[PDB]
Amino acid sequence: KDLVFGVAHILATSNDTFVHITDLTGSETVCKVSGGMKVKAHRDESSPYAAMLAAQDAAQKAIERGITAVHVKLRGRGGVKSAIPGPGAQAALRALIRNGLKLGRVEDATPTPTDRTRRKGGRRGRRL
Amino acid sequence: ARMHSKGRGVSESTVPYNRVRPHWVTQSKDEVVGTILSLSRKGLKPSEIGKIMRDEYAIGHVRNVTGMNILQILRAHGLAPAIPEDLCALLDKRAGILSHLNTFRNDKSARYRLNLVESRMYRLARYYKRTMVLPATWKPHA
Amino acid sequence: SRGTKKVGIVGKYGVRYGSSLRKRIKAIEISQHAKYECKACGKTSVKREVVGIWKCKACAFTFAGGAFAPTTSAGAHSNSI
Amino acid sequence: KRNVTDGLAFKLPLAMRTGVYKVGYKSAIKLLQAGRTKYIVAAANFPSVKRKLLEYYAALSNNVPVVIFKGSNNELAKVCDHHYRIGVISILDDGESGLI
Amino acid sequence: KDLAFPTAEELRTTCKRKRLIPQNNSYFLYLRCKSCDIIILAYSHSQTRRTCPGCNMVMLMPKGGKARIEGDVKIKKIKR
Amino acid sequence: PVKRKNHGRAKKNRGHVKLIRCDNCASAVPKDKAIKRFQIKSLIEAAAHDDVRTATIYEEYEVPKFFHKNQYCVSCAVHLKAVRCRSAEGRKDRSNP
Amino acid sequence: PLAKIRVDTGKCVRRELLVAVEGNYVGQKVEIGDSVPVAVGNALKLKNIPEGTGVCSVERRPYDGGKMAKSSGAYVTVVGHNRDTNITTVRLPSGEKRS
Amino acid sequence: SFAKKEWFSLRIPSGFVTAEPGKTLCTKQNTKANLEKYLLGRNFEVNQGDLNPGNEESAVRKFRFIVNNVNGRIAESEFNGMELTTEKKRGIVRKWHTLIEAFRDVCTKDGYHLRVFVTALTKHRRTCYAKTSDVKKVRRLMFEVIENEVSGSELAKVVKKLSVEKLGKEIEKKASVILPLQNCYTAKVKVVKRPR
RNA sequence: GAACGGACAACGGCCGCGGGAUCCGGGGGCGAGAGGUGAAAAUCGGGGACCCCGCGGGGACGGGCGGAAGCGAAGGCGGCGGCCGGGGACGUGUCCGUUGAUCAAGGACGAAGGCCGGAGGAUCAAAGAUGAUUAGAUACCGUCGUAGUUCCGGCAGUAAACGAUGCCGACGGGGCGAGGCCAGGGGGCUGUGUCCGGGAGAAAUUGGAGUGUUUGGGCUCUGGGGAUAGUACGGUCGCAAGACAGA
Ligand SMILES: [Mg+2]
Ligand SMILES: [Mg+2]
Ligand SMILES: [Mg+2]
Ligand SMILES: [Mg+2]
Ligand SMILES: [Mg+2]
Ligand SMILES: [Mg+2]
Ligand SMILES: [Mg+2]
Ligand SMILES: [Mg+2]
Ligand SMILES: [Mg+2]
Ligand SMILES: [Zn+2]
Ligand SMILES: [Zn+2]
Ligand SMILES: [Zn+2]
Repeated sequence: KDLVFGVAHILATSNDTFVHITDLTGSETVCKVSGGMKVKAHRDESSPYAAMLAAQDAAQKAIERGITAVHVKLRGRGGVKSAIPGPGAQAALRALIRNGLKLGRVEDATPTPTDRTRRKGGRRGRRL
Repeated sequence: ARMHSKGRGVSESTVPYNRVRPHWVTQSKDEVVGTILSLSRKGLKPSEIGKIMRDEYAIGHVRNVTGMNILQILRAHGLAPAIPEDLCALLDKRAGILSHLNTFRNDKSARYRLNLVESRMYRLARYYKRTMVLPATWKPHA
Repeated sequence: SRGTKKVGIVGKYGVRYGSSLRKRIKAIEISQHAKYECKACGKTSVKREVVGIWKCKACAFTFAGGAFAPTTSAGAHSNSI
Repeated sequence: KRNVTDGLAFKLPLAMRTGVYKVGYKSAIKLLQAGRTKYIVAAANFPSVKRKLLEYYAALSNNVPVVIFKGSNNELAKVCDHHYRIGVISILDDGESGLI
Repeated sequence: KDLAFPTAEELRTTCKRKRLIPQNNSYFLYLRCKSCDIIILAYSHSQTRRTCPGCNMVMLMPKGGKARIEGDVKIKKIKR
Repeated sequence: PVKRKNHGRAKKNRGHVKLIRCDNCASAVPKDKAIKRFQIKSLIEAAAHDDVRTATIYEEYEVPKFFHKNQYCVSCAVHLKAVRCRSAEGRKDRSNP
Repeated sequence: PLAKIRVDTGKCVRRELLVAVEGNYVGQKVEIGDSVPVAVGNALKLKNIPEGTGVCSVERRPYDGGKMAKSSGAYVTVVGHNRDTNITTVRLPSGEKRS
Repeated sequence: SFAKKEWFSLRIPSGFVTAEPGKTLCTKQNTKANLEKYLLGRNFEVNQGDLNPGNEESAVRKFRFIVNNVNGRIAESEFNGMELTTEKKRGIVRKWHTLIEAFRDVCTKDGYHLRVFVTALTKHRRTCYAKTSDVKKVRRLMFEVIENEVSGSELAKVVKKLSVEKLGKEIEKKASVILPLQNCYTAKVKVVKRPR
């Protein structure tokens, strides 16, 4: 258990899923691969398939760059927008540990407000 | 209900059925009257006189031990106040609110309660002017 | 014998300068010409002498204040500290 | 708020209603020079050099209490004496209050 | 059940004004301090502190309803 | 006619309840009228829990919970099926299962 | 307006002149020094002036005599102190943040 | 593109079991002053279960550490803050219970200005609400227990008190005469001013 | 009506402290996208975006707790501490003794939007501008953006300002609740919901919408088939928008 730790910031919004790996500080980023790097359609960036492939390439570059273990900070968009981690949240975490990154201390770190500013959409809402 | 609210509270003291002369009080009827006149010139109001008669000397009503009310005692000895206690309590409440609005003029809640205590003040003054307790040209000090 | 119903002190300006300009200067001409309470003697005898200088005519207490009021909001805040 | 208090806003009118007092600064130094005054309340609005002479003469004469009122001449007229504003009150005797 | 004759059970339950005759829940009493020989007298639902004058201790303090009695005090109701 | 005895919201002895924004529609619904479903589930889904046992540094690692208060306006709450279609006599049910 | 300030020592009488501060009055004791109290009317160096207090007649260079916020109603808000490098950032009446 | 980066370990004061929690990295520099430019502002947060690897029920806090000094591939890193984990700060609040929060600005024995945020929940003595006068009563009790415990101490013992949660248990003992509290935790500690 | 007592209180005004989020500036890392959508485009990206970490600035806002829970006359009120002020309920051998109820006129308050002067401007966003959708699309969707949203002084005086239910008062079934005070004897007052009955009702329903042809408690207001029309004229108010009133 001589492994070196990094932080896996996994943003999973409704449109994309960033798999970002940095050091324990967070200031120096080892590898970040988003889901839109892995599919050519704009609608499939937030997919669990693209989140898997983004986690596969992120875990591969993290192991070759001397990051064996990882800490996960799951994230949604947060703030005034949706605090729920998106569709490719779990698939980015599943493919990450299934490719040789031994995880520890996974956390939900979304920007929750103590009563935010005004949200987009208007009073009547996003009428669809 | 209340005059200026919607509460229908009923918390009121109930007088006993029979006026009982207090055997536990040791002091004479003239000793009670002299104490009441002393407490009035000491500065206490007639409600505070009957409270301190009840709590400290255990004279539950002075009507029990004297047969006169506290205002009847003060009117007998000429110590009846110029403005009655009911009106002077509204006047000090009005003046206390009005001094707060001198430095806190945005308090629209207090100007609401100012017009409410003044309406009770003018209602009470109209009654006191009617029964000759108060002069007909009486005005609250502005 | 009020004389005017709405304009009051800016009835001196007549019909000139526009209603909104007369309405705007009314609050200031009430302010710059009024007597104020002296905070050194207690009397309502503070009158403006020139823009920025307010003097009590009873006890000669003169102080530097606002243009058309003895106190401004910025001037009050620095003194309340 | 409770309707009545026992502070200086209560005791000082009670001393003037029941007691001997004098209003004014000339009367204040006539009594301090005669040793007749037992209690002095001045407004904060009172002139400081006239206020300092009262505090000096009171510290001469049996440590008479001088109390600076939290207010002005016009707020000392907010008690029993109300024809005019009050700079300073010399209390000769307080008949019912606990001022002294 | 008769309305003109209310049983003593139901009268203490109902409100004091809503009884057939308005009956007080309050009384007067005597407070007995132990260091002290005199017996200071006070109201049941008192609104003032009562202290024995010599050997000064506080006997009862006012509360919302009945005044709560402080310390070691023997109390005796006063009714007659 | 009057469809619900509470008129849909839980407001009694108030004049005003502050609006909140829908988590799905961003509509302005009052906090009283809004359908609120507090979901507390694990961060890692239950399918992947065997895969996190092989990968934890820690013996006896407890997977953390995810806490979120879904607040839905009335239009999207029937569309997200957070509120179920009930009968007229079934409307007066209040207990959750 | 202007404030004529008369300073009396043992040696001489100095007659100083300052732009009048709102709240100046005739007979006011003013203190002009480095670390005097921060009452209204005093003049002192900005390091001893707490942050967020509106000052006026601010010097632009040290011992200049006061340049900024000199006309009517103007004040300068002391925003912060760089206690290393001895620099105060201030907010001018134009909204300009000035070191 | 990555071999120019060299690793640095991180070093805490001795308060915890682990002296070196992890490794940061940075590109190779010619000077030591440019290395201080890149490193000495950095900061990291470590869970208390990583700082005391045996205990797992004390894995609810995470301690924030800013580096202050580098001496030869070792980053000295002092205390920068404590915060409850998001799984914990959302777990301690239940419905049908009065949540009581308080904060206090306070300096230690050393000149470390801290802001200590504490929370508590009223427990079953059906809806276990407290009167807001009682909430004010425990909050005054919360202000005094923060100020006696951290201003009487220096910071190196205060971060020991945050680790053992003495600051939480002292609220549950003191406020128990008024309110049956539960989950009395210090939610967050920030450093806002340092002595230098 | 007044007093007093211990309580209770998102009641108000002000002062101070604080919270994180959105946005922006700036630094460091990374290296190709990001954004956004039903799908895309517009847009920003090797001049390094997005994302990650720190710092800074600024305005706005109090999440979770937070509920058929509290308060206020209504509008409304939710971080914390303090000041000033207010409030109802309860408790009481405290005072006064009919001082009361309801209202033309009159006065005060009154969400949002709006208006005036001043300050400020982060988000959002009428108007406007675009990118799409569409048969068309002046809209719904995306992006941007001014007024505005914010504060201070005033105007305005309207809302589905709703409980679509005037105020005061007497009487009237049980059950369950999570209010406050009191008492200590599945208790009393006073709020507050709920459920089942009674009665009522055209019915939905309803503790008043009950005690109404077995019709009478007081007081105020309103309605009189639909449309014309809350329109016109006259009036009053308002800077205006318009409001009140009203065929
Ligand atoms: Mg009335
Ligand atoms: Mg009554
Ligand atoms: Mg409403
Ligand atoms: Mg950059
Ligand atoms: Mg408005
Ligand atoms: Mg507006
Ligand atoms: Mg404007
Ligand atoms: Mg926009
Ligand atoms: Mg017309
Ligand atoms: Zn004067
Ligand atoms: Zn004794
Ligand atoms: Zn919705």
